[PDB]
Amino acid sequence: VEWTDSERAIITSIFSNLDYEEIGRKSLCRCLIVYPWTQRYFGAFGNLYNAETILANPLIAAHGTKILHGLDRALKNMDDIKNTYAELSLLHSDKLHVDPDNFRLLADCLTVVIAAKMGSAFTVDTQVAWQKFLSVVVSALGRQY
Amino acid sequence: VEWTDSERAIITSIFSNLDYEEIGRKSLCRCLIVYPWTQRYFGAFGNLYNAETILANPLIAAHGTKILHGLDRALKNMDDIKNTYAELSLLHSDKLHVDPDNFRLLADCLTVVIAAKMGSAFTVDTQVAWQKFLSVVVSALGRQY
Amino acid sequence: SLSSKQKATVKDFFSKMSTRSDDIGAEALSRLVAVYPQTKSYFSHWKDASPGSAPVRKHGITIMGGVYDAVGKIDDLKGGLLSLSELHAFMLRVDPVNFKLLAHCMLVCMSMIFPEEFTPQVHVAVDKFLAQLALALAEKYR
Amino acid sequence: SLSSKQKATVKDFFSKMSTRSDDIGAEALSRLVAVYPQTKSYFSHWKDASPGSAPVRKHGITIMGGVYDAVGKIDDLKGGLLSLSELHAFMLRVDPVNFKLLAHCMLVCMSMIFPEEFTPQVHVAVDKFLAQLALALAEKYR
Ligand code: HEM
Ligand code: HEM
Ligand code: HEM
Ligand code: HEM
Repeated sequence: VEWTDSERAIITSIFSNLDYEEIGRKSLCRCLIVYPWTQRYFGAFGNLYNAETILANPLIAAHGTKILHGLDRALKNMDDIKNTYAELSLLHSDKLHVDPDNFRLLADCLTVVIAAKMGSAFTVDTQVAWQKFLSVVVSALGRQY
Repeated sequence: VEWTDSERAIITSIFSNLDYEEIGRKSLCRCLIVYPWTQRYFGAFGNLYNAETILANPLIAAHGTKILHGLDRALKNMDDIKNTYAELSLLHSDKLHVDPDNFRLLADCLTVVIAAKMGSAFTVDTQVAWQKFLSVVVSALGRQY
Repeated sequence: SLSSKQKATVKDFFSKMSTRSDDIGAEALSRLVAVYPQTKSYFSHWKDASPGSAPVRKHGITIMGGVYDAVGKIDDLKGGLLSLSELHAFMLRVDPVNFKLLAHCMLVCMSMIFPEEFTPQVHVAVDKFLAQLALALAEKYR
Repeated sequence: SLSSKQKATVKDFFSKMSTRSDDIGAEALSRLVAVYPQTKSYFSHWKDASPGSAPVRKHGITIMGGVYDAVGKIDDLKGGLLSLSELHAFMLRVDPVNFKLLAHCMLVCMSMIFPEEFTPQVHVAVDKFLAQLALALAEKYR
């Protein structure tokens, strides 16, 4: 889509309240517990046996940060979101065959971690812009036709 | 997307054998019967009281046809499918409001109509090709980013 | 389907957010309509959408009223919300996908207002509740 | 949820498919594995996913066993499919988004094999059956 110029201000505002070292880990911790079939896709990570294992597992935290760092890249390449994620698309959708609906799940969990942190500062129009940014990335991560 | 030569051969064969009036009528009728919330967008198309009425409704069967010709604009232009459907995409999502997932629901129903008419000639290989075609068509008809 | 533990988690969390019930509902319906702009077509017959606009604020209170009623009948949702399904699924033919979006919204408001309480465990129980409620409403589609 | 007229449509449609059980499942399964390659991960212990493959044919029949069972248990699919849910939803952790990929291919095989008899009406009722069947199997995720 065409960005409005408060859509950008509102997106960088949100991203400016995300410490990826804390948020990355918790967004993924939370997706693995709330949507536990997502655990299968991360066979390498070891024990995901329970919530205590999810939250104590160094490979989950570290990946949370990779994933959240990846999500944050379009902020710097915002009129080229598609080509920014074209390799990640091929990795998730062509190689690992992650169903696209799982992208919505992680991102929904992320927003929920953000809303906890920002409080009402996170307004309804801030969130709309935020969701426009997530729907563009997710759309870029899906199988490209 | 890269079409192979066999895929192109298979897609143009599927169409060649189809009565657009009879595929249209049956597909849309099935969509509205199988997925009755889609009737929300067709209130001005006479009485939609039950399966039989809908199956006997002439302006449904006329709109059916208009979908199968819509699909021809992609048969005829298989490498410019996004841009061919851009005027439509605008029309569907904004002047009519339809969510992305209803385009899948009708594609599922077109596939079932064509599976029935083509009988045994709807091979695995044919289904793979048809499906790729529909995935692209359906991806072009939804919102863009 | 909720385990008995999970139902207790939901009865206990919904009780803890009672005093902020209205504000959660209004935030939720307001965010639904701002964040997912296709949903306004369902409300086009009103004379408003988005926060401040009291019609959205009082329809949000009604939704939460229905939500608090579903909690009270959390052991038979299909049988107990048959009238509301008739209205949403049969009368209005609300597209099923709009329920997952409303639920998400309600989830971010709950987290927004009760961040320390809204743990992954509460999130699971409530998420599951909202889906089950969506599915009780889905009973009269077809 | 399934109405009487739905259950009846399903029961009397399943009657046709008694003989063809081996053939239908295998074909549907072959078609899911080919058209929707995200599904292949769950069968990576098979050396062949073609039709004709020894495991595709053994598992096709097995799938229709489970489908007959489910026709048996149409009144309480949630109670009824607990062992299969535990298998899919918990042990195997099948992404629930896959269920409709199988379900779709069964409806394609039922349309090729029973055109003109596989009406929109029958499609309503069979789709409703398979959608509940997936909900049933989804019980043990979380
Ligand atoms: C907004 C959503 C997502 C973003 C931005 C994202 C981003 C990334 C990034 C940046 C990588 C590193 C790979 C590379 O360097 O190219 C990656 C790997 C991966 N992602 Fe995602 N991802 C997302 C969603 C998902 C989801 C929902 C799943 C599964 C449920 C998934 C499964 C994986 C897997 C399995 C890998 C490889 C992990 C490994 O073995 O090292 N991703 N992702
Ligand atoms: C492959 C999928 C589809 C194709 C190719 C298609 C094609 C078309 C075409 C060509 C028109 C005529 C617009 C014009 O005259 O300029 C149209 C109109 C329309 N379509 Fe679709 N469509 C598709 C899916 C859907 C779905 C899924 C729905 C609803 C659930 C829908 C609802 C409508 C409506 C309401 C109109 C307006 C008709 C009128 O005012 O007479 N379409 N479509
Ligand atoms: C958990 C989810 C939901 C609950 C508990 C809920 C509850 C309610 C309730 C209690 C009413 C008032 C019924 C009455 O008149 O007695 C209602 C009306 C309505 N709901 Fe919902 N609802 C939900 C989701 C949705 C969604 C997702 C939509 C649309 C996107 C929707 C659209 C409407 C509309 C249009 C009305 C009628 C408004 C009017 O009177 O003008 N609802 N809902
Ligand atoms: C209507 C939907 C489905 C039904 C009725 C069904 C039924 C069954 C049945 C009866 C079994 C054997 C049970 C046993 O050994 O105790 C089974 C096994 C299995 N199912 Fe399904 N299933 C369905 C969908 C799916 C889907 C969509 C997938 C994957 C995409 C899947 C993957 C499997 C796997 C991997 C096994 C184990 C196979 C093995 O022994 O190697 N199933 N299913």
